[PDB]
Formats: sequence, C-alpha cells, structure tokens
Amino acid sequence: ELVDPLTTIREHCEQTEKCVKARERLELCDARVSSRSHTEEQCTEELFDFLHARDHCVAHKLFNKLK
Amino acid sequence: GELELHPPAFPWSHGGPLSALDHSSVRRGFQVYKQVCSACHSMDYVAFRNLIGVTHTEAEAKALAEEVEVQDGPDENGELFMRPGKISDYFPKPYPNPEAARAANNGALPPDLSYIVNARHGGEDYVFSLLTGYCDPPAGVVVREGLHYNPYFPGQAIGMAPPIYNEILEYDDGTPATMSQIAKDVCTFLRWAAEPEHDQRKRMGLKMLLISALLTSLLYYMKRHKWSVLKSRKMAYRPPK
Amino acid sequence: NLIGVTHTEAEAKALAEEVEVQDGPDENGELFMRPGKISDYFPKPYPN
Amino acid sequence: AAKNVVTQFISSLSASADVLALSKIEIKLSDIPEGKNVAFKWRGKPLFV
Amino acid sequence: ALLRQAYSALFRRTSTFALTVVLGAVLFERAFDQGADAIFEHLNEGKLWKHIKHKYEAS
Amino acid sequence: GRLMDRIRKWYYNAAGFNKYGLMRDDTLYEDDDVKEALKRLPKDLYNERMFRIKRALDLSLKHRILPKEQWVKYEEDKPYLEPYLKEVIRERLEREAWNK
Amino acid sequence: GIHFGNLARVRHIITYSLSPFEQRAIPNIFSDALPNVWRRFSSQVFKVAPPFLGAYLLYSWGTQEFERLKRKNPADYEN
Amino acid sequence: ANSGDFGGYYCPCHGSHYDASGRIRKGPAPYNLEVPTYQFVGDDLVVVG
Amino acid sequence: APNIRKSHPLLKMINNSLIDLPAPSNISAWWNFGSLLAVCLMTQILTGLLLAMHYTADTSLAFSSVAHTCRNVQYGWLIRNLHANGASFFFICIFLHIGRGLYYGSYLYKETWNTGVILLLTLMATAFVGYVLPWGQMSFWGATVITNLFSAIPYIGHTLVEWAWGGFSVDNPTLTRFFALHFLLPFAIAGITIIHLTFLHESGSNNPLGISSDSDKIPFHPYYSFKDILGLTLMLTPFLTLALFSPNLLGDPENFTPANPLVTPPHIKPEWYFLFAYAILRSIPNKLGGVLALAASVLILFLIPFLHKSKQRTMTFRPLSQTLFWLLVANLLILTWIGSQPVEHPFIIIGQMASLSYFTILLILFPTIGTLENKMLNY
Ligand code: HEC
Ligand code: HEM
Ligand code: HEM
Ligand SMILES: COC(=O)CNC(=O)CCC/C=C\NC(=O)c1ccc(Cc2ccc(I)cc2)cc1
Ligand SMILES: CCCCCCCCO[C@@H]1O[C@H](CO)[C@@H](O)[C@H](O)[C@H]1O
Ligand SMILES: CCCCCCCCO[C@@H]1O[C@H](CO)[C@@H](O)[C@H](O)[C@H]1O
Ligand code: FES
Repeated sequence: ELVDPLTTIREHCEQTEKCVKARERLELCDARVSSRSHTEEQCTEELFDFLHARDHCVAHKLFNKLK
Repeated sequence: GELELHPPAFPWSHGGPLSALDHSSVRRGFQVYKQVCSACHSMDYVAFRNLIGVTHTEAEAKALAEEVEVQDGPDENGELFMRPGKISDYFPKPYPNPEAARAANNGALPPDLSYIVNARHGGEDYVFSLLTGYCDPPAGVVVREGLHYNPYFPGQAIGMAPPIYNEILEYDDGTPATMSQIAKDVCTFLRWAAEPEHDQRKRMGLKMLLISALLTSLLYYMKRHKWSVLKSRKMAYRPPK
Repeated sequence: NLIGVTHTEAEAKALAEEVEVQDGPDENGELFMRPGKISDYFPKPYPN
Repeated sequence: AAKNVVTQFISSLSASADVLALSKIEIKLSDIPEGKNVAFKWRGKPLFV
Repeated sequence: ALLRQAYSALFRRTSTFALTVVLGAVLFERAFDQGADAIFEHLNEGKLWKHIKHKYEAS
Repeated sequence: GRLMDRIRKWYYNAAGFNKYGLMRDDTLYEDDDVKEALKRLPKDLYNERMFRIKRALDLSLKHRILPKEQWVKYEEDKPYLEPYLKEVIRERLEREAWNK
Repeated sequence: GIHFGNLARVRHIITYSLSPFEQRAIPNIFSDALPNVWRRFSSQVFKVAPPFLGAYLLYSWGTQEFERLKRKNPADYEN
Repeated sequence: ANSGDFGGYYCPCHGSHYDASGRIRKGPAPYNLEVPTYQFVGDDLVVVG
Repeated sequence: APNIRKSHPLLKMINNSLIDLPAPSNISAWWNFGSLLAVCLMTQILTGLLLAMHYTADTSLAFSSVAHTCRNVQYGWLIRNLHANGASFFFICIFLHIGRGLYYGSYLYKETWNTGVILLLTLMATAFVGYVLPWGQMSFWGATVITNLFSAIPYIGHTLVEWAWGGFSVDNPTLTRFFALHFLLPFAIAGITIIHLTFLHESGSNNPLGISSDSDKIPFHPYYSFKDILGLTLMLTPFLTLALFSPNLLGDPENFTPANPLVTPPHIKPEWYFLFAYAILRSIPNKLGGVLALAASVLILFLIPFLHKSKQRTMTFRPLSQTLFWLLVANLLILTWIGSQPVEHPFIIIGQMASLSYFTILLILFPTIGTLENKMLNY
C-alpha cells in the first residue's frame, strides 16, 4: 500500500476552477442523459473538455514527483 | 466518433534537442516490457545484444537471453530442436503469427512494439496517456462486451485490458512501482527501442551546429572579401565634350 | 505448366488434387492440409 | 521485325503467368451478428460481407 | 607580430599553407571532439551508460 | 482626361525605375524590334543609354539606389527610343501584310 | 565558347576599384549597411505581407469554423 | 464501414460516401462498388467462386 | 596553346562552363538555387546508392530491410535521414528556383525553361517511386492511388495501369520494378540537367533588372563560386538541423506500419510537396475532372512563356504584377494547407476557391494586369 503520485495530483487539479467549471457541466450532462431513454445525446464532449483541462494540469506537475 | 481527445506534453527527461534518454528509466522500462508486455506484444526489431553497453552489461544480457528457449535447426536428422538463447537472437514473439494472437485476445491484434512510439500521432506522449487514462464511459456510451473504455484511444473502445497497476512488478533498483512510474519507464524504453541512435544522433547535432556556426561565418567573410571589389567600385561617364 | 502441353485443363485439376498441400494459417493460426490446385508446384518428397 | 520485338518486350511488363486461378471462399453467415461488417482476404483485394 | 609571422611562415608559400591546414585540422579535430563530447556528457550527467556503468560492472 | 495624366505620373513613381536613374525606355525588354531600334540610335544617345544601365547594374549589385536628388522626374523623362521603335514596328507591319 | 570580348560596345566609362587587401571586410555596418537593410524591408513589406496576412486569416477562420462545427448544439437535445 | 453520411461506407482518400448498398452517393467517386457473383447454401453459410 | 585550360577538350569544359563563364555582375541569391539543386541531385544519388546497397525490393522484406539498414548498418540510420529529407530540401529548392524564374521572367529563355519543367516532372515522379520502396502503409496506399490516376484515361486506361503494377493489383512485381525505376530516374535527371544548363549557356544568365548586362559581366569564379559555397552552407544548416534534431517533423508516422492491402488508413495525406496537387485533385468532384485539373495544375507551366504581356522582363518594376505574384504564392500556401485537411466544410469550399483563383491568376490576371501596366507607362 503506497500512493501513486498520479492519483494524488489528479485530486489536487480537479480543484482548479477550469476543472470544476467543466466538471460541473458534465455532472449536469450525465444527469439529464442517464435519466432518459430513447435519446441520442452522449456526454463525451463534456467529458473530454474535463479530462482535457484536468490532465493538462496533471502534466505540469506529475513528472516532478516521478523518479 | 467524429471527435477525439488529444494528449498533453509531459517533459520527458530526454525531450530537449540535447537531452539523452534516461539510461536508467530505459533499463526499467525494459523490465516492464519483459515482465508485462512481452506476453502479447512482439518486439521483432530489437535484440538482446542491443541492450549491451546501453542498459545492461555483457554478462547480464547473456543470462537474459538464456532465459528463453528458441527454435533453431534442422539438425542432422532434419528435426527442429529447441535450444537456449544467445545474445544474437531477437526478442521472442508471443505468438507464431497474427492469426494466433488475434484468437487469444478476442480478435484484436496487439501490434509489435518496436516502432510503436513513432507510429502513433503523439508518440511517447500518447502511449503514456493511453496506459494511464483508462476510465468509465460517460453518459450515453455503451462499450461492446470485451472492449474497455479509454477516452484517449480513437473510437474509445480499445481491445487492450488495462495492463498496469501499482506493484504489478517490482524494479530491482528499489523504485516505487506506482502505475505512472512504470508507464513513464516503459514509454521511455519504447523510445530507445524505436530509435537507439537517439543519443549519438543528438550528440552529432550539437557538433554540427557548432561547426555550421563557425564555418558559415568564416565564409561570410571570404564571400564579402572577394565581392568588396565590386561593392566599393565607382564609375563615371566622361564623354568627349 | 502441363496444361496446353501434355494434359487438358480438366486432367491437371484432377492431377493436382491427388495431393494434399500445406496452406494456412487459418482463423486460429493452425496450418491445415487441403487439396491441390493447379497453382501449386510439384511436391517435395522431403521437408529439407 | 521491330513491331514484334517491341510487342515481345512490352508484354514482359504485363501480368505474369504465376497469376493464380481464383474462386475459393468459406463463410459462416452465423459468425456475423446483425448490423456489422467484416473483411476477408479475397482474390487479392478485400471483400465485404 | 603574430599575423606577420603568420603570413610569413604560413599563409605565404602555397606549399606550407596547405601543410598547415593539415597539421592544423588535426589538432582541431582532436580538440573539438573532446569539447563537444564534454559539453554533451555534461549536459546529460548521470543519464549515460558511461555513468550508470559501475552499478552492474562487477569489479 | 487629366486622370490618366495624374494616374500615369503615379504609376511612374510606383514602378520606381527612376530610383536607378533609368529612363522609361532604358528598362524596355529587348525583343527583335527594340534591338533593331537601338542600333539606329545616334552615336551618343546610345553611349549615354549604355552608361545609365551599366550604372544601374552596378547599383543592383551593391543593393543601393541613387540619392533622392538624382532620380528621374516623371516630366523630365526623355523617351529617346519610342519614335525609332514605332518606325521599326511600322516598317515591319508592312513587310508582313505585303507578303500575301 | 568565348564570350569575353564579343559582348557589347561601350564608350567613355572609367572605373576605379581597390584590391580586397586594401579595403574592409564589411564596412559601415551602421552608417550605411543596416539603414539600407531597412529601406528595402520598408518598401517591400507592403506588397508582400498583405496577401500573406490575408492567408493567415483565412487559415484561422477555416480552422476555427471547423473545430466549432465539431462541438454540439444544445437546441437539438432540449427536446 | 461504419462512417459517412449514408450509414454505409466512406473512403478517406478523397471523400467518397457509399451507402449500405455500396452504391456511390457523394464525392469524386463515379461508379458503385463492384459486386461479386455469389450464392447462398444453408441456414448460416454462403460461398462465392 | 597558350594555356592548357582553353585547348584541352575536357578541361576546357569545366573552364568554359564553370570558371570563365560570364555572369551578370548583379545576379542575386535567387540565382543560387541553381547550383544547390545540382548539389542536391548529386548528393541524393550518393546517399541513394549507399542505401540501395542494403535495401531488398520484395514485399516480404522491403520494410524490414530498411529497418535493418537503420539499426544494423554503420551510420545507416543517418544515411537514410539525409536521403529521406534531401528529397524535401530538394523540392524546396526547386520551388524557389521556379518562383525566381516566374518573377524575373527567366521563362523567356524558353528552351532553358521547358527543360526545367520536364526536370520537375521527373523529380516529382522520382520521389513518388522512391517513397514506395520502404513498403509502408502510405507507400502502399500511395502507390495504389497514384498509379490509379492513369485509370482516368478512357480505353487504354484500366489497361495502362496493369503494366505499372505488373499485376491486377499492387504487389511484388510493382515494388521491384519501382526500385528499378527509382534507381534509374535520377540519372536521367542528371542527364537532362545537362541539357538544361547547356541551353542556358547560349544566352547567359538573366538578371534582377531585366535589361542587357553585356555592359558589365564577371567570371563565375571567384564571384559566384564563392557566393554559392556560402549559399550552400546557409541552406545546409536548416536541412541538417531537421535531419539531426527532428528527423520526423516533415514525415507522416502512419508509414511506420507495414503495408496492409486490406486497411486503408483513416487519416491519409501525401508528403507535403504533393499537397497542392492533392488539393486540386480533391477540389473537383469527378474522377476525370480532378485528374485533368491536376494534370493542368502543373502542365500549365508550359504556358507561362506565352502568357507574358508586359513590355518589361522582370516584375521588379511592376508593383501591380508583384502584388498579384505574391497573391499567387500565398494562394499556393493555402492550397497546400487545404491538402493537409480532410474533406469537410469549410475546407471543401476553401479548396475549390483557391484552385479557381490559382488558375485564374495565371491564365487571366497576369496577362491582363500585364497589358494594363504597359498602357500606364504610355507604350
Ligand atoms: C493482454 C495482452 C496485452 C498486454 C500484456 C499488453 N497489451 Fe498492449 N495491446 C493489447 C491489445 C489487444 C491491443 C490492441 C487494441 C486494439 O487495436 O483494439 C494493444 C494495443 C496496444 C497499444 C496501442 C494500439 C493503438 O492502436 O493505439 C499500445 C500502445 C500498447 N498495447 C501498449 C502496451 C504496453 C506498454 C504494455 C506493457 C506495459 C502492454 N500493451 C501490454 C494487449 C495487451
Ligand atoms: C533538377 C532540376 C533543376 C536543376 C538542378 C536546375 C539547375 C539550374 C541551374 C544550375 C541554373 C543556373 C543558375 C540559376 O539561375 O539558378 C538553372 C537555370 C534556370 N533553370 Fe533550372 N534547374 C532545374 C530545374 C528547373 C525547373 C523545374 C525550372 C522551371 C520550370 C527551371 C528553370 C530554369 C531557368 C528559367 C533558368 C534560368 C535562370 C535565370 O533566369 O538566369 N530549372 N537551373
Ligand atoms: C533523384 C533523387 C532522389 C530522390 C528525389 C529520392 C527520394 C527518395 C524517397 C522519397 C524515398 C523514400 C524515403 C523514405 O523512406 O522516407 C527514397 C528511398 C530510396 N531511395 Fe531514393 N531518391 C533519389 C535518388 C535515389 C537514387 C539515385 C538511389 C540509388 C539508385 C536511391 C535509392 C533509394 C533507396 C535504397 C531507397 C529505399 C530505402 C529508404 O527508403 O530509405 N534513391 N528515395
Ligand atoms: C512522395 O510520395 C507521396 O507523397 C505518395 N504518397 C501519397 O500520396 C500517400 C497518400 C496516398 C493517397 C492519395 N494521394 C493522392 O491523391 C495524390 C494525388 C496527386 C499527387 C501528385 C503526383 C501525381 C503524379 C505523380 I507520377 C506523382 C505525384 C500525389 C498524391
Ligand atoms: C582501435 C580502433 C577502434 C575502433 C572502434 C570502432 C567503434 C566505433 O565506436 C563509436 O564511438 C563513438 C564515440 O564518440 C560513439 O558515439 C559511437 O556510437 C560508437 O559506435
Ligand atoms: C533481324 C532479326 C529480326 C528477328 C524478327 C523475328 C520476330 C520474332 O517473331 C515472334 O515469333 C513468335 C513465334 O511464332 C511469335 O509467338 C511472336 O509473337 C513473334 O513476335
Ligand atoms: S480512392 Fe476513394 S475517395 Fe479517392
């Protein structure tokens, strides 16, 4: 039991405004879509927007902690 | 999926136009390949001798290569026989042909990873994120049975089961085998594996830039020097009158 | 090669079908035997 | 003479004689669920089913 | 004056001009190589096999 | 009207062959007609055209131009060849239509 | 193959020039060189840049408009 | 297959859109996909030659 | 008798075309590309042989031989790099060498020009075949699309292709005969280059001012021999900088995957130097149209000499033409970019336009501005 600096910083970043702002947009997409069947919509976009902002952030620090 | 998510830009220790590979992260990456990937992924253009002088000692490699039984022959009766591996052999295929591999991975073909780093838009940057980035499908996305979600992979339905997880193996140099720490080392290896010259390539580059700087200037002189005669020249039209 | 020279198209087909050749791999990656087609070369009596 | 030597040489480029016979195919309509497509190594070029 | 001594014993006689570029280049190489190798092995400290070498070279 | 006339002057300063001291007809491309014309030039007018060009060439090689005060001015530009040329051409036009 | 001598008829032109060894490598880098390097740049940037800039724009638009058409319009899902 | 504006095919080389019938619908392409002369045999089988 | 540099039936040549050669005292740097192109050719050929000495033209070993050459041959890798990119550096140089000609109307030296065109055409073809040798995914699919182009001609169409492939579809016979082609063509270029230069030497070089230069010429040596050695090193730096610091910048990576006659890749682009063509072929939505537009997109060069209407030779003194010229250049830059992009809006329409504008600037705007210009000088 040890901690992968990744999941530690993946946390930290999800706090940056950019992240939350997109994190929320998704939370919402996820909701309207999950609660409705005979759709078409998908929350990929919203997700990417998120992962995009998130990981981009992860990228700036992650390697400092890795060996 | 008309849409796609592109990867970020990690500052690999060797990214700079003068930065050599991390010959230690490579030795590790290797171990990661040897102990994890080499069960589905072929490395046909690399061979144990390549390691010598780069990540392992001559003695080590010999032993390394002897941990495998290869198919040599025919003998004197004409039978193919197994024999221990020599430094001159290439890394063993996990399958006898693509037809087989597919069948043992759900019709999916785990591509040889020799030039992989250079065959996917993004290189080591992409290979890293694919490895780490595995996750759950967002709202409205159904991933066919046998396929896992991965936002980084095109189509997001990748036939490769997430290959790494903390402690999945244990480096002999005493390094924290966290998911990324591995994915960093293996991605670093792939690079070396994909263009072993890399180092000597950048070293020359430097040398080139240095001669090329000096020599270009030295000639800017000799071009002007000679031309001066025509640039300083003056002429006049003196008719009869 | 026999066709048009010593044998008829029909004959050769049959002639070549009198032998089992090694084609493959298949779907699972196994080498399987199959009847001969006019496009095969005469069979080696030894593997090497 | 000339016309025949050019003919001769020129067909040296066209298809060879080792250009196979063709026609062969084994297919289980059952392996293909409804709504999907598959590629088969047929007579040189792909074949969609 | 160096330039004069230079021009007299070197750059003048076409025969010795050449003889210089030769014995000259020689030194240049020898020297240049060292530098670049050093400037390089230095910018990549502890990352070259030449640096890791002793951790396995049983000696 | 006095438009083409205020236009031409512009274009003239625009092409800027004056910056090199070259008259309008110094920059003419030398086809067969021009060639012919140039040969009909009075001893001097030719030796003069010559200098101007060998001087302009010397400029283009040095990458410089003439100081503002030596440039040709739209109205002081002598069309020393235009007449000789129109004659060559006029002459030729004849021979051509006559050969039918 | 000889072209030097049969070229053209020139009269009354005097030219003077100096041995390279007598003159400077590159002279007046500031009192003459640069100030001319500029002039040139000046006079030509107005014929060249325009259309290039014109392209740049078109490139960005085309690109920006394309990435825009990839996003999703809510008005199709608010139903 | 599984791309395009006609639920059939798409050729990324110069953008030709094919439908589920393999018929050419949009793009530079000019003729419909060739079709092999084939036949059915059993419940879940089929062969061409 | 007197000197052994003008009477030796051989030495006289190197001296009659490379030393005493009379050159306008004022040709710029856009005249340098001439040599570079030459040095470029001779250089490609060297790396070329060196390479060919390890390649093995045969589908089942083409790809692997190139890798073995890189990985196992001493400095092999480097040797490929230089060759692979030299091609670009080559196309680059040739491109300016053509623009130089357009701007200063060198195209009035018809023969010297037309040969040039042929030369281009050959280089183009040459690179095409070379690119297929490594038998990669593009190699294949490229070899498959390009040759297929001739199938646009009716009757002898489908049939002509057969020779090309040497089969009923791209396979070994194609590869091996391409290797032959590639090995041979360069030499033909070197040959025509000789005619090209030889035609030029009847008239002397053109020059930036577009007027007689007899009034003052200088020996190629040491004026231009020196100017060129420098020019060479100024262009050589970036080209080495790429082939030493970013080998794969200009190169598609999809071609790192062994050809698969069963899967055409999703993101298919030819190497940069063929994009503008690519764009035009893709602009017209018709097999034949696209081909034709393509065919003319380059074959038009043969016309440039008959579309000259200005009374002057160079554009130096024709601002209008100049702006139109730079508009054309940029116009081209776009077309290229467009080729780099997939067939979708807006791209499709943008492509379509740029093409129209390309052809139009050459066929109508240049001859029209050209005339107008004259009347504004009062001729
Ligand atoms: C369980 C077998 C298995 C193991 C072990 C495995 N992979 Fe894979 N891998 C696959 C499969 C299957 C695919 C093909 C995915 C597809 O095309 O649907 C694949 C594909 C890949 C791809 C990307 C393919 C693409 O098109 O982008 C990479 C990169 C890769 N694997 C890396 C690794 C690495 C690194 C490791 C070792 C640390 C590893 N794999 C271990 C099965 C595996
Ligand atoms: C392998 C092909 C080519 C090579 C190596 C080559 C080489 C040369 C050389 C050495 C020169 C003389 C110096 C110079 O003016 O640059 C020259 C001149 C010239 N070339 Fe090329 N050339 C090639 C292709 C072309 C092409 C494709 C064109 C355009 C269709 C062309 C058109 C010309 C013209 C017009 C000149 C006259 C130069 C002038 O205006 O003074 N060349 N070429
Ligand atoms: C005419 C100038 C030349 C051009 C424009 C040229 C261009 C190219 C191109 C585009 C490739 C593919 C490069 C790649 O794999 O990325 C290539 C490959 C090759 N060329 Fe050339 N080439 C030239 C001349 C030659 C010559 C003269 C030979 C020797 C006869 C040669 C031998 C080869 C070989 C062996 C390959 C295959 C190996 C490889 O791809 O690296 N080439 N060339
Ligand atoms: C360097 O080689 C390449 O770039 C070839 N590879 C590719 O084009 C890879 C992608 C293949 C798919 C489409 N290509 C084209 O449509 C294409 C069309 C025209 C050209 C120019 C060209 C024409 C004839 C001739 I002859 C030559 C060129 C080149 C490519
Ligand atoms: C005594 C003669 C010995 C010749 C040995 C040839 C081995 C070549 O050794 C070379 O040394 C270089 C050092 O700068 C490295 O950069 C190269 O990668 C390596 O191949
Ligand atoms: C100078 C000598 C010229 C030799 C010309 C002989 C031409 C060969 O003629 C050949 O004869 C074969 C046998 O019938 C045919 O099958 C070929 O199609 C035909 O081209
Ligand atoms: S080959 Fe299919 S769109 Fe051109």
